[PDB]
Amino acid sequence: VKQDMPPVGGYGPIDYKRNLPRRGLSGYSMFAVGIGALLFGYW
Amino acid sequence: EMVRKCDPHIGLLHRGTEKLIEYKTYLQALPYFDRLDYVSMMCNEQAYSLAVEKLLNIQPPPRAQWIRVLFGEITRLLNHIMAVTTHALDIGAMTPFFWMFEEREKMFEFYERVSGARMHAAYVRPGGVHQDLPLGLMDDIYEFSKNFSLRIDELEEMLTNNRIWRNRTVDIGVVTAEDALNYGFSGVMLRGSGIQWDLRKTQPYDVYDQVEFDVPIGSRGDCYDRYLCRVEEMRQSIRIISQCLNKMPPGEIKVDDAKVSPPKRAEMKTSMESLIHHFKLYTEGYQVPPGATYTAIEAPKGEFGVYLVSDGSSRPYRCKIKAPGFAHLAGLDKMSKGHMLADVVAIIGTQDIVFGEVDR
Amino acid sequence: TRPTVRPRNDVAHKQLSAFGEYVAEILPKYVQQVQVSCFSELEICIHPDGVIPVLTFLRDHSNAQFKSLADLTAVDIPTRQNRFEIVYNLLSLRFNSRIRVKTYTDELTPVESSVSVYKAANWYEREIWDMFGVFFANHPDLRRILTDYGFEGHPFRKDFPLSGYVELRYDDEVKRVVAEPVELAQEFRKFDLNSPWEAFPAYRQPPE
Amino acid sequence: TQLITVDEKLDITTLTGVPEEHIKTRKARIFVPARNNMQSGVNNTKKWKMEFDTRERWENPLMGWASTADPLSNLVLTFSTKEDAIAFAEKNGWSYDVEERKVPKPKSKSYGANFSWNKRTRVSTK
Amino acid sequence: ASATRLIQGLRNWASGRDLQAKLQLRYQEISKRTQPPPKLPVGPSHRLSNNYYCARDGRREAMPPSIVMSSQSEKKAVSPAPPIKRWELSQDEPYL
Amino acid sequence: EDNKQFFGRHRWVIYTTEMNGKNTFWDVDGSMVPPEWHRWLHCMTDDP
Amino acid sequence: GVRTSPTGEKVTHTGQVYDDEDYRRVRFVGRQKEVNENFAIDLIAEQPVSQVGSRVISCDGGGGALGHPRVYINLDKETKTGTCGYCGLQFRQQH
Amino acid sequence: LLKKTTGLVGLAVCETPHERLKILYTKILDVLGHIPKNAAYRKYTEQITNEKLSIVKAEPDVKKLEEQLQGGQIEEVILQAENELSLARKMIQWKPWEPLVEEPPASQWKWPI
Amino acid sequence: TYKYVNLREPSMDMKSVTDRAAQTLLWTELIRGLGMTLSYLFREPATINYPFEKGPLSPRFRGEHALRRYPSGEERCIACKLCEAVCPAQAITIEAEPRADGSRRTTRYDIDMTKCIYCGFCQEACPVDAIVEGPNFEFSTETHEELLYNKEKLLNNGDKWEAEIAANIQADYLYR
Amino acid sequence: TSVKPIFSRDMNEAKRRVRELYRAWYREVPNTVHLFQLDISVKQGRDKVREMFKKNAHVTDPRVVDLLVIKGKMELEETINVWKQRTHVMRFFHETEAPRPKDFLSKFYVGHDP
Ligand code: SF4
Ligand code: SF4
Ligand SMILES: [Zn+2]
Repeated sequence: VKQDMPPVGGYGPIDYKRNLPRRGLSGYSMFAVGIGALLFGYW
Repeated sequence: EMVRKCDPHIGLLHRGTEKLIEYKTYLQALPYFDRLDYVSMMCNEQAYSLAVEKLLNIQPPPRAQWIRVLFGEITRLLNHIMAVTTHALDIGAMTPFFWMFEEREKMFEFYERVSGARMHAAYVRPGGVHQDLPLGLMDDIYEFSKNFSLRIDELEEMLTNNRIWRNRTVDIGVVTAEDALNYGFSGVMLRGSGIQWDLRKTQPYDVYDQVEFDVPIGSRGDCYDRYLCRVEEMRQSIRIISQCLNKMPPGEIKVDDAKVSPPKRAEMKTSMESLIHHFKLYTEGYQVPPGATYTAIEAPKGEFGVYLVSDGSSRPYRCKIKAPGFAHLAGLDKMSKGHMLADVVAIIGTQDIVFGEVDR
Repeated sequence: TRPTVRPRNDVAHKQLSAFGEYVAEILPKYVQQVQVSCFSELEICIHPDGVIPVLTFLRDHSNAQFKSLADLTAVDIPTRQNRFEIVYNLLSLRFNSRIRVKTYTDELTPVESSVSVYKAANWYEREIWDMFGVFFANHPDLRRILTDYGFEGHPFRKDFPLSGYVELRYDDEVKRVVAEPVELAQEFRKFDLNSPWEAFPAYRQPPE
Repeated sequence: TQLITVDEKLDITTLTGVPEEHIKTRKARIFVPARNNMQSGVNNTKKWKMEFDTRERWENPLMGWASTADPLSNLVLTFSTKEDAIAFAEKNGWSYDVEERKVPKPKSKSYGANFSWNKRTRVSTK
Repeated sequence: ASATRLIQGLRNWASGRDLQAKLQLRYQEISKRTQPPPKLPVGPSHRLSNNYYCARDGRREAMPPSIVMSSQSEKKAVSPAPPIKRWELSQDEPYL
Repeated sequence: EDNKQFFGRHRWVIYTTEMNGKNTFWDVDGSMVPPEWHRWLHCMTDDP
Repeated sequence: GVRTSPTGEKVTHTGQVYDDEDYRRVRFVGRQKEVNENFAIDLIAEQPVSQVGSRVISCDGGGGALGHPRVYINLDKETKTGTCGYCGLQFRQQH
Repeated sequence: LLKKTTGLVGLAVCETPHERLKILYTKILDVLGHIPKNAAYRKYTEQITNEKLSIVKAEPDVKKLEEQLQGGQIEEVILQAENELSLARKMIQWKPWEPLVEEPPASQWKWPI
Repeated sequence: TYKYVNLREPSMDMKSVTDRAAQTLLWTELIRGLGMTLSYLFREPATINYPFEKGPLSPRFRGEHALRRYPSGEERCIACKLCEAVCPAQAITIEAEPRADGSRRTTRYDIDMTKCIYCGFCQEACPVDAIVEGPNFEFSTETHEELLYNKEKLLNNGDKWEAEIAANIQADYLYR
Repeated sequence: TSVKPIFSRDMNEAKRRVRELYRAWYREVPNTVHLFQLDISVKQGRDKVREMFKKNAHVTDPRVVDLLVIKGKMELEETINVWKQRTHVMRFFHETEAPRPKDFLSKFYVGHDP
């Protein structure tokens, strides 16, 4: 017989969980860069 | 800018579906349930076919039970995309509206391949399904479902952590647990308010008892909990689809009682009894025994139940369609008390309100 | 019997019959019949005069807790003198149960509104009026909700025809849409499909 | 007392929304339908039926269907007993006529009479 | 898939996820549009012996509803069902 | 045919400039395809 | 082959021709009356008669499941050829 | 444990549920005292509320009481006790242990017709 | 079996508070949204060039109705009136009479395409595969009466599309 | 024969409610005419109101006329607010309708309808 069937080893794993990358520079470092740009422009 | 009374007027799409069922047979009334909720097209037939099979005292074959759950769960991906993205379209973020529509176009091809129609399949029938899956269909489902987990994370990135989306959502549309039960609410309404109630876990149907998944419930009962419950239900639908693709059992697609399900075309042209039963089923229809039942399933909007009354002939005496969105719109006056006039485009958004099944 | 027949449940039948006996013995003033169907569904046929207390009992008893209202259905049976059958469907979340309460009511006699029990019915029975003409006394806001504003009669009554009595078409002389008597391009072909043979021997009525 | 003794006639003709043309120029017929003579079944002859007289149906000038103007042509009602159907006919103000239930008479059948010694009821062939 | 390597690098940097490994555009990994002809199996009642319809008459096994009480001792108070069990937390992802 | 492109764009057609006497230099139609090519265009089968 | 009624309007395979005094022909002027040029009775009139040697023949229209249901034809009467009720083919016994 | 949220919106955490439940059960008993004893509602409701009073009196802990009362959170038990007290007041006012007010017609619950 | 969405208690330390302040002032999640939009700008769009390209469809596709013929020239329909009895929209009107040779054939087979819902009950109820929901879908008309098909239009559609309807039913009939 | 009343215990209360409904309709008719920029006069609309009120005047059951009072009050309330369009108000005036034959001779000429 012949019908639509999954393969004899089954299908592969399928991801379903939430996965967000999460990326950042620190707030103290960003404020330091802003202070440096401010002083360079003022000079 | 603020609201004390909001009285919606419905009936702009009143077709009178539940009266036209009385003048047609049981098989002829099957395409009517496709057009009630046209974003949950394949889930409504599962509620109607469960009502007829309960009266007929028959059960579908094991292969047919897994197909209805698999294509029922793919319709949850159909409906919840319409839920969140049009809610984002009403608020104003039009960007992910077109992103998920290519995905929704991809699962429209799955509806067209197994039954022949993109929207109104008329696939789920009392006693099983009309046709089997084509060869190599489930291979195409797996390759699509592998890449669909990125799109939910794609959609979540621009809405969950957005401060503009949050400020329109976190404090508009708050219910309590007691008044949600008294208002006839179901689905995400009870789950969003923290009440643990899901029909697939408490009163299961065809093969939903065997599968394993989680029921996300809210914490504050606001619109933001109801948005996150809809996104998390996309993740649980992928979990069920992965389980169903690896556990599809062999067998027939229809119940072998040929007096209810029609016989095959190869056997109707060779056997006398198969030609007689094909003649009466497609002209007169099978005789449903008298008896009134109320079978309710877990539609993506909420509880979808059909109250079917049989008079003993091959036509239903009375077929009430219960809409999950009918009771949800009934609380709209209490929903928008004390809110701003621009919040009703989001309070309508957080309830999956489709004006087909509301007006019947 | 095994492969192609739906399996029967007996413990649910026993529990529903026990609860039906408990309900029928706890409110003898208004209950008339209690039945348990073959597919394990409990139906309580009660008097209309107890539309408010009995359901309120099912809303507030410790052993019932039927908090959710699922349906409010009207069934029109013209062969009875009380041609309307008002049916409430209740769902209990604590005990995970479903129950059905049936009452009878004709055209003219009213029934007290169940808004104070379940507020969802505040819309539902409204639609019942718009479909049946069954008046619900002490309703907060009872008017038509589904049909047209100038609609005369109630459509879901069994003597009402399938097509209505009026049709809408646009006329340029009055620059307006207007109603005209119904004239179909093709008559709705009535199909005589009832079998002349008996189907179910266990459902046979006794002879007159 | 909350009960009022009303002996007035039970008439709801003004509540059904029917136009007057279809409550005074129509003839309601209460009858038990005749058994289809090509079949021996009698399950359709157990309930009384209410029907209306057929009005004019003409041919469509475009394509040739059966175009009608009578809204009650496809309205057939089913009643268990005769008196309930009579009450429903009087309730809606329809002038009605009733045909009695034609029960078949109890026949006398005998297999031996086909082979009688002298009677005329012998079978010429079998 | 036909995108250039610098466009792929900019795309992967801007998204933050690898997009080429999970492409949303379908390619030659899909099933073909033509298939070998199938041979469907038969039902459980495709038999030539002991296949009488009275042994599997699903429709005729229905009964009228049992009249529990009709209007023509110290037993315990009975609920319609045992009370529902408390749901357990999901061990896969409790989100706490 | 161009199988390297993604699904949907891999098969295409350039219409004629004259079909049944109609000057169709700019006016192309979706029903301008014979059935034997209507099979291959809409992906009924893999065989032209 | 179709015929031509003398109003200029073609004849359908059923036999439906509008009369000379029928006004409905005004729906055809400026347009065309779409008829079928392949008459079914004329198309089957040129089919040969299959000569078999069996008293009872079986016809299914060819192709098995793609034809009409299988029907048995008796060829006892030598006066008239046994014609299948579905496909219209006719069989003749050699004897 | 001093649970931060009960998990349901609009349901505040009851800091002292034991005395609240005891006083609610005793109030239910005093309201049910006026019902005549031949009513089955009095016997059944008195039995279940006396069992609930015994189980709420025999245990000091709150988590075990929640897990073995089978009523969900203890606030849900308080809410259903209040609703049962309201029911007892309504049945005092209504008196439903009387015989049937009106017999139905013979052809009222006959299906199929 | 239940998970608490939106029940994550935020950290109260200086690091998370300062990072949330930097997110609020520097629009960091908004920058993430901008990056996602930039990444989704450069992808190849899925726009197929209609009418020079066509969408993927199945051999089971339900479209324009057509009446088929036997491979001998005779019409397949035998006027058995199953399709007009099974039609949920009553779009099919059949009037029949015994024709000249005695064959049971139709005289009027009307399908109201404005009434039909394209459900495919007629193509499965037909015992001789006469009526088929064919593959055509580009048959939009400028006038209402052009969508009211008689027998001749359906037979012309069958003669026009038989060369592909036969192949489709040959590829599909083993599933039925 | 004993029944449960709806709002009116006897015929007099139903007559009083009929009077009140007619008074409210007569108050509303000029405002309804002005609001929808109607083509009719005030007296034509009041004549139509009277014609409906006297057409529905041959029933003496208190419950029937009570239900008709309730339905007329719903009609009045729907005309209080802007819920109907011009079409729903103008539907009562059968203007585009061709006048049907009434005498026997014209009814015999036009067809078989009695
Ligand atoms: S597809 Fe369905 S609705 Fe259309 S003609 Fe066929 S049976 Fe009728
Ligand atoms: S079902 Fe087929 S054979 Fe029967 S009338 Fe219809 S088209 Fe003809
Ligand atoms: Zn043949």
